[PDB]
Amino acid sequence: AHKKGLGSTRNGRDSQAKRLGVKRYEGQVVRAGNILVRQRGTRFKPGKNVGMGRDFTLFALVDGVVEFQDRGRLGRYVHVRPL
Amino acid sequence: MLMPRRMKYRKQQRGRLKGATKGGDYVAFGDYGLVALEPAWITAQQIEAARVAMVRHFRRGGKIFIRIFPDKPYTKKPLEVRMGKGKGNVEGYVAVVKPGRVMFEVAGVTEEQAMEALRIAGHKLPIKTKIVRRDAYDEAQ
Amino acid sequence: MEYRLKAYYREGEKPSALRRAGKLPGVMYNRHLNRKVYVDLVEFDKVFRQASIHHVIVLELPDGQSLPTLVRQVNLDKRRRRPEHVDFFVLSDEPVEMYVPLRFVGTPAGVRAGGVLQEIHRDILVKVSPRNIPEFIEVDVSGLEIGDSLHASDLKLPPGVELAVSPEETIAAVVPPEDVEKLAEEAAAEVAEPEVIKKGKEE
Amino acid sequence: PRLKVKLVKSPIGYPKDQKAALKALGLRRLQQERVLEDTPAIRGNVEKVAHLVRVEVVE
Amino acid sequence: RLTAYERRKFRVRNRIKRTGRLRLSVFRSLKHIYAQIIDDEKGVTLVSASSLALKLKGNKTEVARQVGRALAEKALALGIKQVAFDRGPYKYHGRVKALAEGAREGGLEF
RNA sequence: UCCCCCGUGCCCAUAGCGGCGUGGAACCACCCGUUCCCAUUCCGAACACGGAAGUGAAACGCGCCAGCGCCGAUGGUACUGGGCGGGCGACCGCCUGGGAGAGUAGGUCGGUGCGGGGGA
RNA sequence: CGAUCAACGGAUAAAAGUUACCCCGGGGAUAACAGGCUGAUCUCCCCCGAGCGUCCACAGCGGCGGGGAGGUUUGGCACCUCGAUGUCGGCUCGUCGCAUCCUGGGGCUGAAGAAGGUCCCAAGGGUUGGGCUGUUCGCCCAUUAAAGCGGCACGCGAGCUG
RNA sequence: CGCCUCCUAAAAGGUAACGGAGGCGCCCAAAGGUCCCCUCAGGCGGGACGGAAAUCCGCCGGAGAGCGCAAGGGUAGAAGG
RNA sequence: UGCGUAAUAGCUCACUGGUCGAGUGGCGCCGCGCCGAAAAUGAUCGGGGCUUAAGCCCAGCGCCGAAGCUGCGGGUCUGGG
RNA sequence: CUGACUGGGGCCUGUAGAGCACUGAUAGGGCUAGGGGGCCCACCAGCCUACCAAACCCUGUCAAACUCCGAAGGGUCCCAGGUGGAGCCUGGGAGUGAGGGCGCGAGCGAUAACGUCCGCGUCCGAGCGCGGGAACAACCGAGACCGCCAGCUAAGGCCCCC
Ligand SMILES: NC(=[NH2+])NCCC[C@H](N)C(=O)O
Ligand SMILES: [Mg+2]
Ligand SMILES: [Mg+2]
Ligand SMILES: [Mg+2]
Ligand SMILES: [Mg+2]
Ligand SMILES: [Mg+2]
Ligand SMILES: [Mg+2]
Ligand SMILES: [Mg+2]
Ligand SMILES: [Mg+2]
Ligand SMILES: [Mg+2]
Ligand SMILES: [Mg+2]
Ligand SMILES: [Mg+2]
Ligand SMILES: [Mg+2]
Ligand SMILES: [Mg+2]
Ligand SMILES: [Mg+2]
Ligand SMILES: [Mg+2]
Ligand SMILES: [Mg+2]
Ligand SMILES: [Mg+2]
Ligand SMILES: [Mg+2]
Ligand SMILES: [Mg+2]
Ligand SMILES: [Mg+2]
Ligand SMILES: [Mg+2]
Ligand SMILES: [Mg+2]
Ligand SMILES: [Mg+2]
Ligand SMILES: [Mg+2]
Ligand SMILES: [Mg+2]
Ligand SMILES: [Mg+2]
Ligand SMILES: [Mg+2]
Ligand SMILES: [Mg+2]
Ligand SMILES: [Mg+2]
Ligand SMILES: [Mg+2]
Ligand SMILES: [Mg+2]
Ligand SMILES: [Mg+2]
Ligand SMILES: [Mg+2]
Ligand SMILES: [Mg+2]
Ligand SMILES: [Mg+2]
Ligand SMILES: [Mg+2]
Ligand SMILES: [Mg+2]
Ligand SMILES: [Mg+2]
Ligand SMILES: [Mg+2]
Ligand SMILES: [Mg+2]
Ligand SMILES: [Mg+2]
Ligand SMILES: [Mg+2]
Ligand SMILES: [Mg+2]
Ligand SMILES: [Mg+2]
Ligand SMILES: [Mg+2]
Ligand SMILES: [Mg+2]
Ligand SMILES: [Mg+2]
Ligand SMILES: [Mg+2]
Ligand SMILES: [Mg+2]
Ligand SMILES: [Mg+2]
Ligand SMILES: [Mg+2]
Ligand SMILES: [Mg+2]
Ligand SMILES: [Mg+2]
Ligand SMILES: [Mg+2]
Ligand SMILES: [Mg+2]
Ligand SMILES: [Mg+2]
Ligand SMILES: [Mg+2]
Ligand SMILES: [Mg+2]
Ligand SMILES: [Mg+2]
Ligand SMILES: [Mg+2]
Ligand SMILES: [Mg+2]
Ligand SMILES: [Mg+2]
Ligand SMILES: [Mg+2]
Ligand SMILES: [Mg+2]
Ligand SMILES: [Mg+2]
Ligand SMILES: [Mg+2]
Ligand SMILES: [Mg+2]
Ligand SMILES: [Mg+2]
Ligand SMILES: [Mg+2]
Ligand SMILES: [Mg+2]
Ligand SMILES: [Mg+2]
Ligand SMILES: [Mg+2]
Ligand SMILES: [Mg+2]
Ligand SMILES: [Mg+2]
Ligand SMILES: [Mg+2]
Ligand SMILES: [Mg+2]
Ligand SMILES: [Mg+2]
Ligand SMILES: [Mg+2]
Ligand SMILES: [Mg+2]
Ligand SMILES: [Mg+2]
Ligand SMILES: [Mg+2]
Ligand SMILES: [Mg+2]
Ligand SMILES: [Mg+2]
Ligand SMILES: [Mg+2]
Ligand SMILES: [Mg+2]
Ligand SMILES: [Mg+2]
Ligand SMILES: [Mg+2]
Ligand SMILES: [Mg+2]
Ligand SMILES: [Mg+2]
Ligand SMILES: [Mg+2]
Ligand SMILES: [Mg+2]
Ligand SMILES: [Mg+2]
Ligand SMILES: [Mg+2]
Ligand SMILES: [Mg+2]
Ligand SMILES: [Mg+2]
Ligand SMILES: [Mg+2]
Ligand SMILES: [Mg+2]
Ligand SMILES: [Mg+2]
Ligand SMILES: [Mg+2]
Ligand SMILES: [Mg+2]
Ligand SMILES: [Mg+2]
Ligand SMILES: [Mg+2]
Ligand SMILES: [Mg+2]
Ligand SMILES: [Mg+2]
Ligand SMILES: [Mg+2]
Ligand SMILES: [Mg+2]
Ligand SMILES: [Mg+2]
Ligand SMILES: [Mg+2]
Ligand SMILES: [Mg+2]
Ligand SMILES: [Mg+2]
Ligand SMILES: [Mg+2]
Ligand SMILES: [Mg+2]
Ligand SMILES: [Mg+2]
Ligand SMILES: [Mg+2]
Ligand SMILES: [Mg+2]
Ligand SMILES: [Mg+2]
Ligand SMILES: [Mg+2]
Ligand SMILES: [Mg+2]
Ligand SMILES: [Mg+2]
Ligand SMILES: [Mg+2]
Ligand SMILES: [Mg+2]
Ligand SMILES: [Mg+2]
Ligand SMILES: [Mg+2]
Ligand SMILES: [Mg+2]
Ligand SMILES: [Mg+2]
Ligand SMILES: [Mg+2]
Ligand SMILES: [Mg+2]
Ligand SMILES: [Mg+2]
Ligand SMILES: [Mg+2]
Ligand SMILES: [Mg+2]
Ligand SMILES: [Mg+2]
Ligand SMILES: [Mg+2]
Ligand SMILES: [Mg+2]
Ligand SMILES: [Mg+2]
Ligand SMILES: [Mg+2]
Ligand SMILES: [Mg+2]
Ligand SMILES: [Mg+2]
Ligand SMILES: [Mg+2]
Ligand SMILES: [Mg+2]
Ligand SMILES: [Mg+2]
Ligand SMILES: [Mg+2]
Ligand SMILES: [Mg+2]
Ligand SMILES: [Mg+2]
Ligand SMILES: [Mg+2]
Ligand SMILES: [Mg+2]
Ligand SMILES: [Mg+2]
Ligand SMILES: [Mg+2]
Ligand SMILES: [Mg+2]
Ligand SMILES: [Mg+2]
Ligand SMILES: [Mg+2]
Ligand SMILES: [Mg+2]
Ligand SMILES: [Mg+2]
Ligand SMILES: [Mg+2]
Ligand SMILES: [Mg+2]
Ligand SMILES: [Mg+2]
Ligand SMILES: [Mg+2]
Ligand SMILES: [Mg+2]
Ligand SMILES: [Mg+2]
Ligand SMILES: [Mg+2]
Ligand SMILES: [Mg+2]
Ligand SMILES: [Mg+2]
Ligand SMILES: [Mg+2]
Ligand SMILES: [Mg+2]
Ligand SMILES: [Mg+2]
Ligand SMILES: [Mg+2]
Ligand SMILES: [Mg+2]
Ligand SMILES: [Mg+2]
Ligand SMILES: [Mg+2]
Ligand SMILES: [Mg+2]
Ligand SMILES: [Mg+2]
Ligand SMILES: [Mg+2]
Ligand SMILES: [Mg+2]
Ligand SMILES: [Mg+2]
Ligand SMILES: [Mg+2]
Ligand SMILES: [Mg+2]
Ligand SMILES: [Mg+2]
Ligand SMILES: [Mg+2]
Ligand SMILES: [Mg+2]
Ligand SMILES: [Mg+2]
Ligand SMILES: [Mg+2]
Ligand SMILES: [Mg+2]
Ligand SMILES: [Mg+2]
Ligand SMILES: [Mg+2]
Ligand SMILES: [Mg+2]
Ligand SMILES: [Mg+2]
Ligand SMILES: [Mg+2]
Ligand SMILES: [Mg+2]
Ligand SMILES: [Mg+2]
Ligand SMILES: [Mg+2]
Ligand SMILES: [Mg+2]
Ligand SMILES: [Mg+2]
Ligand SMILES: [Mg+2]
Ligand SMILES: [Mg+2]
Ligand SMILES: [Mg+2]
Ligand SMILES: [Mg+2]
Ligand SMILES: [Mg+2]
Ligand SMILES: [Mg+2]
Ligand SMILES: [Mg+2]
Ligand SMILES: [Mg+2]
Ligand SMILES: [Mg+2]
Ligand SMILES: [Mg+2]
Ligand SMILES: [Mg+2]
Ligand SMILES: [Mg+2]
Ligand SMILES: [Mg+2]
Ligand SMILES: [Mg+2]
Ligand SMILES: [Mg+2]
Ligand SMILES: [Mg+2]
Ligand SMILES: [Mg+2]
Ligand SMILES: [Mg+2]
Ligand SMILES: [Mg+2]
Ligand SMILES: [Mg+2]
Ligand SMILES: [Mg+2]
Ligand SMILES: [Mg+2]
Ligand SMILES: [Mg+2]
Ligand SMILES: [Mg+2]
Ligand SMILES: [Mg+2]
Repeated sequence: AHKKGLGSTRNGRDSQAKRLGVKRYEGQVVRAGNILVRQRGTRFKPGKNVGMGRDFTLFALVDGVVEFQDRGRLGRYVHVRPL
Repeated sequence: MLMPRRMKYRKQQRGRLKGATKGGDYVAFGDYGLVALEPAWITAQQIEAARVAMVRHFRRGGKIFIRIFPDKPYTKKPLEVRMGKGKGNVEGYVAVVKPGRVMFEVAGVTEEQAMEALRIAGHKLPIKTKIVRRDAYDEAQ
Repeated sequence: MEYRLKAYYREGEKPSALRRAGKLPGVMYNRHLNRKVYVDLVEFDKVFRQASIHHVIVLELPDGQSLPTLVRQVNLDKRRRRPEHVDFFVLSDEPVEMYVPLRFVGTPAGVRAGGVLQEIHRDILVKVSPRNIPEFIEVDVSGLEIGDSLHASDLKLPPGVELAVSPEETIAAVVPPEDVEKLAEEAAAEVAEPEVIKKGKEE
Repeated sequence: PRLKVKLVKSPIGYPKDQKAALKALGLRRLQQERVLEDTPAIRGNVEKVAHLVRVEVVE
Repeated sequence: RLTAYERRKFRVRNRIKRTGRLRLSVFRSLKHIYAQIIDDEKGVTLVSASSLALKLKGNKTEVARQVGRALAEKALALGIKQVAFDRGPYKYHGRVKALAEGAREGGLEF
């Protein structure tokens, strides 16, 4: 019977989710190498005993305890307090 | 009739209609107002019929303030098509209106003139309405 | 004039209980005091519709005290268009910012020509002594045509009262009226379709 | 003191975490009564299922 | 609006304090030169030396060098050895450089 | 331990903008030079060196002022975890716990650690 | 190092159509009929009263807009039925709804009379014969008080036609 | 039809529809490493040819510029020159 | 002010005089109802039938009511004796 | 003894709401480049505008792909309660990979569908066993080991059917 023609959608695309965010929260015991934050750019900055990778990934340089610090206009920092 | 001159996006999701009006709940300009008593998408056609009805009752004189604007695109699929194949086409524009919103205000006109013009205007809208007069409460806002 | 209003003290009563008993909840404050009050709604409404942040309201309290206040803020229930809470600002001896009613004297020549006087500001914000509060401020608008305007820089202020807004702020204007003769112009006025802001490689 | 907790309304149809709260209190049949110590951790589960339960202070 | 001076200083010193060493900060006025060895974890100065405090002679470059030796001698008697040089807003050159060379002659390790 | 200054941190504008005033003994700066080190896509402006006649004009430091900026309650409301009702619906209420944002009152022309020089 | 193995976890090194001559296994997991849910569309009824009607908003009309009802249209959905629920139109036989075509009773009229217009009540009965076309419908001829519209699986193929 | 960005996504992560919008299948021998130096867009005023916009000067101007290319995050106390 | 004439005239509203002798006219909000309300086999709130209810709103006391809970007896498994 | 769940403590978050500081939208007024038009002019300027109107300002608003703000909650770690047909490790055996209704949060649809597609929860599925809802998988009540001519209640009821 009378079925009308249709168009289509120029959309339908999206990329895979990237599983970003903080991975260890303040007060968690971590080992050297433990990734602490996954992020685009420096939403968090590396503090004491924390390195940063080429993709802004924050990881622990020593065994210890994660600590967060908000320094106002200077940004938010992730530290690792040695045990 | 009213619609945005430009926009960032052609089509908007539908959203909800919960709650009292966000702002625009007090008489801000004229002497009398027409307040929405229930929520709705008010169409640009409805606003223009409401405006013309007040202009025609005034003949010459007075001032109408339209305090809602239809910026929300209204979408409808072409007739006799099935579900799917993308979002419908924009057929018109609506203003979201929630209870307590002052949609129109009038000034420069007698009380009897305003009462009657706001009444005829209210008959063109898909919702119940109230006529109000500027108050000290309005002024203290 | 000088209005009076009985006020009462409240500690942990719930606002919805007070409002269900016909009482408007409120607060009293200045740099020295802050007290939770309530007034009677029908009593407050009788006074406020006249006094209205413009004129002084004296609060008679149950401890015998009486305090001269300005209504500083009225919170309205947006659904029902009803006051739900009042702020009473207890006046001291220093000056105070406040709104003094504007009073437009005379009929504009524009209004005679068919125009409409748009009272943009119906009061004006001002620093004045709480022993100096004028009833109003007259403004002659009889020389305004369509479309002239008046600003706060044209306010002839009484003595003791200093303007607390920018002198460039518009207070009144006389605008053209609604005209049915314009309708057919606006009806047969085609307005082109909305443009959508270019996104991506085309901008 | 202690809490006497009586299950008086069935958890059928209620979210599973409320069913777990009853298991943490040891309440498994209707009209069952348990006398539990009054600590903040036991009290948090009693309050969680307060709409199912009848409480009394005892001892 | 930061100045080129303040930007140069922040930039040089952030990089220094990243390495976690005690910093040898150097302030060079038109007349005098000054040095502090600073623990940035405690925000605390450990040993000082300057021309003004040693009431030192004429030629600013040799004065700077003697300031460095003086700082070294007092530093070692406290156990300090390794350090990071903080030229701050100045080029590594002349007076600052002399003070650094003078610190190294005295056994400060950097 | 108190006051001034010079370094250098911390809190992250209650610390800022603007206006006004103030300081050169000391310190700092401008300053005096461009031989020497070093330097300018040109320029001793900057960077750098050697100085010491002058000036606190610029900068900096220290006061005062609330026009701006920044901060900002109390009260009440929105919203809501959990618990219940109502409406054919769009949606609307009650209980208990939590509770903004805007705005009002008001606050602010910074506070503090360490070392160094000077002063009493 | 050689991949638009881009159908991008990439069947072969190497591949297109057609079937109304079709066949088997399955599915009401999925379409066409009919029902159902829905009611956009459809049909009908209202609200507002701009403006028409010489005069006069409302005899008769009703700009722009607003609210419903029905479930006869075209669809949406895919819920019973694909181990079968025969599908248009006609004939025959009815029966029901009423939003009434006629006949009966009314109000208003821009109702002199006669004849109309419009709305209200009313479903008892009645509602013709032909030309065309498969037609339903529609147009036309000749009449008529009138030549109503819909539902019943677009009523009725274990009743006929085809 | 694989991949990237945003939204839908209900403040962890994840989350569908033939839902709403865009991009990729490259590039760079510097557009890479390090050291040193430098700071934007924009507004106003001034300046031959010279203009809305070329280059010059002054004041204001915390980031609205820039970062090869979509979008987002990030960023001058540099990732920009 | 309404009704009328092409206009006219009119009767009249607003209006003021007298009689009468105490209330009258106009908004607005709340509870419960009225109309708006037409569809196809025979109707109906489940039926009968119900009106200071056997309806609706507020406040109570008692009872009825399941294979839920208790009492009594039994089985089986698990845990402890 | 590590579990679901719960107490306290820390950290992470950008939704509800709100807001307009950014990106856009936006009504009116003010101020004001640029145009339209009007006197005056070509000799290059000048005045006037109830015209359209950028920027800016005021008042008042809008936003999934806006955010100067921003909850309730949610997540995760630590310590504590929690002995449960809890949890963890290794290995044997599967079945399932057509879901469905309802509540709430959205998208799609038409602020349609016993519609459709996700999220949190629930029940049916497998509790078409039991009471209530006239009847009725998923609404209310409640998790049926067996027996009793015993008692108390739940939702719902207590004029008669009952
Ligand atoms: N935590 C709460 N009480 N939430 C209530 C949510 C709002 C609710 N629907 C009401 O209006 O009553
Ligand atoms: Mg069909
Ligand atoms: Mg179709
Ligand atoms: Mg396409
Ligand atoms: Mg898409
Ligand atoms: Mg793809
Ligand atoms: Mg993914
Ligand atoms: Mg996805
Ligand atoms: Mg993604
Ligand atoms: Mg995170
Ligand atoms: Mg690296
Ligand atoms: Mg890199
Ligand atoms: Mg901390
Ligand atoms: Mg630390
Ligand atoms: Mg939607
Ligand atoms: Mg609509
Ligand atoms: Mg739509
Ligand atoms: Mg679609
Ligand atoms: Mg659509
Ligand atoms: Mg429309
Ligand atoms: Mg609204
Ligand atoms: Mg209406
Ligand atoms: Mg406001
Ligand atoms: Mg009132
Ligand atoms: Mg591009
Ligand atoms: Mg229950
Ligand atoms: Mg149970
Ligand atoms: Mg239940
Ligand atoms: Mg729960
Ligand atoms: Mg939970
Ligand atoms: Mg039980
Ligand atoms: Mg109880
Ligand atoms: Mg200092
Ligand atoms: Mg410190
Ligand atoms: Mg000033
Ligand atoms: Mg100064
Ligand atoms: Mg001096
Ligand atoms: Mg001197
Ligand atoms: Mg030379
Ligand atoms: Mg020489
Ligand atoms: Mg020089
Ligand atoms: Mg120099
Ligand atoms: Mg000299
Ligand atoms: Mg000076
Ligand atoms: Mg001076
Ligand atoms: Mg300096
Ligand atoms: Mg002060
Ligand atoms: Mg803050
Ligand atoms: Mg605030
Ligand atoms: Mg509060
Ligand atoms: Mg809730
Ligand atoms: Mg609903
Ligand atoms: Mg609450
Ligand atoms: Mg509370
Ligand atoms: Mg909030
Ligand atoms: Mg606040
Ligand atoms: Mg300040
Ligand atoms: Mg300091
Ligand atoms: Mg000191
Ligand atoms: Mg000292
Ligand atoms: Mg492609
Ligand atoms: Mg494939
Ligand atoms: Mg292939
Ligand atoms: Mg690929
Ligand atoms: Mg894949
Ligand atoms: Mg292969
Ligand atoms: Mg192959
Ligand atoms: Mg081969
Ligand atoms: Mg092939
Ligand atoms: Mg073949
Ligand atoms: Mg053939
Ligand atoms: Mg064929
Ligand atoms: Mg053939
Ligand atoms: Mg054949
Ligand atoms: Mg054959
Ligand atoms: Mg053949
Ligand atoms: Mg064959
Ligand atoms: Mg077959
Ligand atoms: Mg087969
Ligand atoms: Mg078969
Ligand atoms: Mg399938
Ligand atoms: Mg089908
Ligand atoms: Mg079909
Ligand atoms: Mg079919
Ligand atoms: Mg059929
Ligand atoms: Mg069908
Ligand atoms: Mg059937
Ligand atoms: Mg239906
Ligand atoms: Mg309908
Ligand atoms: Mg319907
Ligand atoms: Mg329709
Ligand atoms: Mg109707
Ligand atoms: Mg009418
Ligand atoms: Mg006419
Ligand atoms: Mg007439
Ligand atoms: Mg007319
Ligand atoms: Mg009519
Ligand atoms: Mg119409
Ligand atoms: Mg409609
Ligand atoms: Mg309709
Ligand atoms: Mg039907
Ligand atoms: Mg049908
Ligand atoms: Mg129906
Ligand atoms: Mg269909
Ligand atoms: Mg159909
Ligand atoms: Mg279909
Ligand atoms: Mg089916
Ligand atoms: Mg389905
Ligand atoms: Mg079939
Ligand atoms: Mg068979
Ligand atoms: Mg069969
Ligand atoms: Mg058969
Ligand atoms: Mg029939
Ligand atoms: Mg009838
Ligand atoms: Mg008839
Ligand atoms: Mg008749
Ligand atoms: Mg006649
Ligand atoms: Mg007749
Ligand atoms: Mg008739
Ligand atoms: Mg009638
Ligand atoms: Mg009949
Ligand atoms: Mg009959
Ligand atoms: Mg008939
Ligand atoms: Mg015929
Ligand atoms: Mg024939
Ligand atoms: Mg013939
Ligand atoms: Mg025939
Ligand atoms: Mg025919
Ligand atoms: Mg035909
Ligand atoms: Mg024809
Ligand atoms: Mg005849
Ligand atoms: Mg007849
Ligand atoms: Mg039929
Ligand atoms: Mg049909
Ligand atoms: Mg059909
Ligand atoms: Mg049939
Ligand atoms: Mg038929
Ligand atoms: Mg048949
Ligand atoms: Mg047959
Ligand atoms: Mg047949
Ligand atoms: Mg048959
Ligand atoms: Mg048959
Ligand atoms: Mg038969
Ligand atoms: Mg045949
Ligand atoms: Mg034959
Ligand atoms: Mg997401
Ligand atoms: Mg998201
Ligand atoms: Mg998320
Ligand atoms: Mg994960
Ligand atoms: Mg597709
Ligand atoms: Mg593409
Ligand atoms: Mg290069
Ligand atoms: Mg510039
Ligand atoms: Mg210029
Ligand atoms: Mg020129
Ligand atoms: Mg230029
Ligand atoms: Mg940028
Ligand atoms: Mg009715
Ligand atoms: Mg009674
Ligand atoms: Mg029983
Ligand atoms: Mg049992
Ligand atoms: Mg026995
Ligand atoms: Mg037993
Ligand atoms: Mg047993
Ligand atoms: Mg067992
Ligand atoms: Mg344990
Ligand atoms: Mg654990
Ligand atoms: Mg917990
Ligand atoms: Mg929102
Ligand atoms: Mg904005
Ligand atoms: Mg604002
Ligand atoms: Mg919204
Ligand atoms: Mg919003
Ligand atoms: Mg969003
Ligand atoms: Mg948002
Ligand atoms: Mg603010
Ligand atoms: Mg804040
Ligand atoms: Mg939280
Ligand atoms: Mg979430
Ligand atoms: Mg938590
Ligand atoms: Mg969890
Ligand atoms: Mg926590
Ligand atoms: Mg434990
Ligand atoms: Mg189990
Ligand atoms: Mg298990
Ligand atoms: Mg086996
Ligand atoms: Mg399997
Ligand atoms: Mg399977
Ligand atoms: Mg499968
Ligand atoms: Mg599946
Ligand atoms: Mg399926
Ligand atoms: Mg599903
Ligand atoms: Mg499931
Ligand atoms: Mg069902
Ligand atoms: Mg649902
Ligand atoms: Mg509900
Ligand atoms: Mg939904
Ligand atoms: Mg969605
Ligand atoms: Mg609708
Ligand atoms: Mg479904
Ligand atoms: Mg649904
Ligand atoms: Mg839905
Ligand atoms: Mg489900
Ligand atoms: Mg199954
Ligand atoms: Mg069940
Ligand atoms: Mg189950
Ligand atoms: Mg069964
Ligand atoms: Mg049964
Ligand atoms: Mg049942
Ligand atoms: Mg039943
Ligand atoms: Mg029954
Ligand atoms: Mg059942
Ligand atoms: Mg059992
Ligand atoms: Mg009993
Ligand atoms: Mg009961
Ligand atoms: Mg009954
Ligand atoms: Mg009985």
